[PDB]
Amino acid sequence: DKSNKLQNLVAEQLVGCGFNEILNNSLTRAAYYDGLESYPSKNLVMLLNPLSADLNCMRQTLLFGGLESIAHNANRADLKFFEFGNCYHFDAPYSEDYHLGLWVTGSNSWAHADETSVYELKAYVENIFKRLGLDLHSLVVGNLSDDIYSTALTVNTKGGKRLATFGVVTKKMLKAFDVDNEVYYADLNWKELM
Amino acid sequence: DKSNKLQNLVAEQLVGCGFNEILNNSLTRAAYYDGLESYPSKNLVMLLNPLSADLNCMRQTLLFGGLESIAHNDLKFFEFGNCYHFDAPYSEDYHLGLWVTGKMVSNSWENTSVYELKAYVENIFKRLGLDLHSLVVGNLSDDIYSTALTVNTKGGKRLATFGVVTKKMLKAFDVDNEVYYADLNWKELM
Amino acid sequence: KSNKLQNLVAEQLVGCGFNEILNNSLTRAAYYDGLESYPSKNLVMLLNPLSADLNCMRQTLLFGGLESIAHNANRKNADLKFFEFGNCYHFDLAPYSEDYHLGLWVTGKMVSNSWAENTSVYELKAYVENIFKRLGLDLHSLVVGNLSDDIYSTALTVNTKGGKRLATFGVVTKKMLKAFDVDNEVYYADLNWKELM
Amino acid sequence: SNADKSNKLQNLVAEQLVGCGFNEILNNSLTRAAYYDGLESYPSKNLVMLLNPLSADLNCMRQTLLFGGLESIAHNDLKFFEFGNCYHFYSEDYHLGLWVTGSNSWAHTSVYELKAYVENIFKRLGLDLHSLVVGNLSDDIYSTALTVNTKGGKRLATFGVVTKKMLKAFDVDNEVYYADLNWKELM
Ligand SMILES: [Mg+2]
Repeated sequence: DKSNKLQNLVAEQLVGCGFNEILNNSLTRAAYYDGLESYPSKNLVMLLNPLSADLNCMRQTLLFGGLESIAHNANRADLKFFEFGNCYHFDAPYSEDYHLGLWVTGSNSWAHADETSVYELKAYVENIFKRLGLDLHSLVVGNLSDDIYSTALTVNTKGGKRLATFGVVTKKMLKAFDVDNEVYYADLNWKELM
Repeated sequence: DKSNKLQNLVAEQLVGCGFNEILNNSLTRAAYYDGLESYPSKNLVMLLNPLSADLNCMRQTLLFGGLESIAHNDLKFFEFGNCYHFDAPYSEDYHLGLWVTGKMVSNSWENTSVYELKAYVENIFKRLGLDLHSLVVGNLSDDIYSTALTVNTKGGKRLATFGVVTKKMLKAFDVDNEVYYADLNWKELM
Repeated sequence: KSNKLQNLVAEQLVGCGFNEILNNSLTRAAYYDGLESYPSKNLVMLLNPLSADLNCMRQTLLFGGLESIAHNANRKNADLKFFEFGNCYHFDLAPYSEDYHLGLWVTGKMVSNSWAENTSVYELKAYVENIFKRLGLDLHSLVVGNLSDDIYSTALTVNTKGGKRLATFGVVTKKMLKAFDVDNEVYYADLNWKELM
Repeated sequence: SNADKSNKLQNLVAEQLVGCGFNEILNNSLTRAAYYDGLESYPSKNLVMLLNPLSADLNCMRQTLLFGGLESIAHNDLKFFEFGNCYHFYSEDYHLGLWVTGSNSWAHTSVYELKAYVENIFKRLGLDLHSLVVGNLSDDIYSTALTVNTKGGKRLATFGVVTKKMLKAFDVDNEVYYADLNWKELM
């Protein structure tokens, strides 16, 4: 109920900020994870006879679905998408966790150099954090450069639980998914924010 | 888009009728489907190395999760969730399930509870702006329901199924009260 | 104020599963042929009509909504619920006048000759009642009359004690659904918005 | 029998209320349709009307105990209660009504005392307080009120402050706090 009410509130808040809520399938492609360090293939919840099926595993991250939606969007530089959803993980060796993903897509002039950056995403994230009554001074923030992120921040409790990751998707990953304009991605560990 | 708002409107309406929302794992046990006809074992989306763990497949039906929840805890539960089907042989579909507990199972002296359950479903349909007159209602008793109604389009597409869960099924789940179960094919209703 | 209330009523209707529609004010004079409720002689005719289908300004919202229902046919199992705010025009120094209306259209069952309109007027009555409440209108001040004409098989009128029409709503005639290629029943309300202010 | 049980609990509650200073009142089941003219909460359309209603002062069955209690208040800090059948289109439902009438100096009236009496009735009846859903209400009867429902949504009680208008109609001054408990539903 706490989750459900707070999900509703976070959604209303994000829609009020011009976000669109998306829904992607939990069924996904194992190949997306081939070679990955942050979401390794060995931790995929694989399905039976996976050679004979295109969708052959359960998603370990929301990220790839979001990239598919962006790539497929008729209007694809002003996109703000969010998705609440279960992800799946193999080490009970199997686990199901609930995530909130955010996707924000993004001139010449001196006057208008102050506009599209990761910081607009960080603001969205902070505002979610404040709406959940998170103590901002408790947070331990670290740095990440990834197979998914060229740069990004990790956000942990003083106790060590991962609360969030957010940053700038590598251009390579964007090329892989047929997306041209910059993408800022946040993965919020929803259970840990209660 | 329209789905999200309606889910919310339906969740609120159900809470107002004293329902509590539940969330069950999409990972489940193939053994639940053993010898079922309505949700055949052969249509289960099994996991790779199914012997490696207790959880060994994706759910085909929301039903069993709800029975587990009833057997865990007069209950009224609802759940929005994906189910998974093996026929790209692997698909996912979105369902709304309702569980309503009734009287203790006894040998003492089902019609009237199906019609209480039907009232909740009607009110869901109205909230979805559905044309009640366009529906075709059928009778059903199977391995899931001793007594149930099916709701089809005039073309014969299934939109909902609801009724009384078999005593055998109740027994399989250590459930001691009668259970009234609805499964709404939510995507089909959009 | 009118603007504030229009927004409030729109939000309420959208909340109830309505979609707002917008239809052209330029329309077809032949729709009004032989009508008594909106007579052909009271139409505001164009000096330079574009065609037989575009030769006058609308006298009623009704017809545009029936066109919209016709164009919104679906294979889904859902009622269409539409509303529209718009001006209508009347010919009677200044013979041409305009007034502002809110129309509501709600579709029902497929037209059939099967056994079993009373319950339809009662369902539409609720949306109208809640609009009135939203406008702070005092229900017990209103006088409700019965009506049957070329538009409605069965209808209610809502009037002030003085006899001023505030709303009309009911079941659209079968003949009219047919003439518009609409194959579901239609419950239609016309609220005279300015009079509600 | 069920009626034997209702009778016993009715007596326990009546003794408890009397002990607390209430007087039991009894009013006619026959009433005036005029009372219900224009009401939303108890619609005129739902009265069990008697034949030739224009030719009888008392021309219908009561839907609510409220009006008889207001008549009783006029005719006498009062505390009144009444058990009695109500009628509407078909239902006969037994109800319990409670009426309580009501400084400004810092050292030293409201609905809170009425709530306490209601809560004490719920407890006498073994009703689990923690399963109850409370809502707000404002209408032609109450300027402010709480509604009390079961989890599933069945109305068990309504209690609050009667509108000054309603009280004006029955020649009643000051404040009246009124509770209507759906006795049948509490059995
Ligand atoms: Mg006392």
